[PDB]
Amino acid sequence: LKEFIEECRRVWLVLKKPTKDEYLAVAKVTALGISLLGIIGYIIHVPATYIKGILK
Amino acid sequence: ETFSKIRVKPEHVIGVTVAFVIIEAILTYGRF
Amino acid sequence: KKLIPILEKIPEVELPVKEITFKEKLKWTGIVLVLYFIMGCIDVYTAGAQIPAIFEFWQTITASRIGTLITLGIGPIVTAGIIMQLLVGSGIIQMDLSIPENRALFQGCQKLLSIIMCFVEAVLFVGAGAFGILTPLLAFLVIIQIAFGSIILIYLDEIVSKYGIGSGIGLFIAAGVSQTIFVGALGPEGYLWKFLNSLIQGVPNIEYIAPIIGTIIVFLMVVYAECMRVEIPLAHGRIKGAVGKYPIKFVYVSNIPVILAAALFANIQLWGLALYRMGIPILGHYEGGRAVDGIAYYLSTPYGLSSVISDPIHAIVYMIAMIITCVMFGIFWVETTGLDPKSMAKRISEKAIEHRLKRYIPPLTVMSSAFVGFLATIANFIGALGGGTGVLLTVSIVYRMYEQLLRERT
Repeated sequence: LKEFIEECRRVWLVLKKPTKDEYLAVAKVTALGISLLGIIGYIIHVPATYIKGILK
Repeated sequence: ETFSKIRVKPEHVIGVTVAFVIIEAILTYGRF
Repeated sequence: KKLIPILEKIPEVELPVKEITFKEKLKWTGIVLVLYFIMGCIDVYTAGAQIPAIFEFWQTITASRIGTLITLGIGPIVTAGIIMQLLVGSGIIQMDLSIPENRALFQGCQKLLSIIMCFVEAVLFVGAGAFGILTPLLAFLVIIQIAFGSIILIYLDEIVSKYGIGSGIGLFIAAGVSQTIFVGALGPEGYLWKFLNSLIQGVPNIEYIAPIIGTIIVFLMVVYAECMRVEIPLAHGRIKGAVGKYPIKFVYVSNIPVILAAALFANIQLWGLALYRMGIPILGHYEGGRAVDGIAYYLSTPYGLSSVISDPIHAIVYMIAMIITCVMFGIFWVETTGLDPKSMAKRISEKAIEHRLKRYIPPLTVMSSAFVGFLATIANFIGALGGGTGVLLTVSIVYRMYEQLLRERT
């Protein structure tokens, strides 16, 4: 009933703050990817939209 | 693993898809 | 097992004949990505060029783009997941799941339920009037198209899952969001461009840069959570100094609970809007937009630009539901996957370890879900170009993909 709320505090204390060195790591890898996907989806969407509308 | 008795090749799937896109592209944007 | 005849009936991409080089896994991934993108450019066939705005909610979770070939994106698949998880997960269905027989059925039964939901959600979608003119034929026609685009997505999913990097559900969600952020920022109607003009006319209409800000905020915030770890000590009480610490990712339960919930919620609004303008407004009452009453009301999410401070009551109740739900799905997930102590043991004498895990795994599970659930809601409160829950899922999806590039780098 409350033993749980306890074990939580335990792990809650084992929370190692992120090394700014690591943060930037994951930050640059993810952001970089979102751009990869994003750029691609843009290269397709924009021109197709341009068209669908110019013809319409 | 699976119980399916019918395995289809990846390229097949891609194909069908391409078919579907082309046919639909025509249907809708065929009007000139 | 009384479904086995059916399972055999369903087609299933061939596992690769032999191993595939990362180079290929990519090319494969690439193609499915591009196909996915092209599919979102084709509208469904409807002699009548028209659609009642859009349910500003179904898309983000679903990787969909309503009014097109992928109008139901991944909805079907996930929705299916929601079910299988509830049933099995809780206990309403017994399954060891460590034995093939079980998985085979489980996995395959989800694969079937998903193919079903394709039309189910397609019917539901058309019914809810995502289109309007219900001419029985054109209506049947659309359902058909709609449903089939999703069936494809189910299979493309499998291709990535066997010949590519990551999964389909993942790729699609990310891909959708990422594209959105980029087109809505640098597209021809790009907020970012709009804002600039205002920075040259001395009349900065914040409303053009605010969302891009949110995106940035939510981003950094979500990345952070993706960096949090738990350091398990290893002070082998042998000699003095023979100490160490094995840090493990904090979001043990992962982010899956966020999709599963956000999905369930979204489904609830679809089904509700459906039962509303059909007959019994059970789950709620909707109007010129969505539901402003009912459970459906209390499961909606206000955002897409900034932080709304009109009805904070909705927020507190919503956040409660989000958190609990996330935890629910969190638990089930950890159970059905293999993140439970019982199983973990085998991998890592038995009960020795097993019982010890049983000491800590459970609390990490609930703590994780709860955390992300919170993180989800706050992300939504802030609002952001992409979705917040979207940027949320995306950040993590992208990352986990990268990791798999490494373990596949070897």
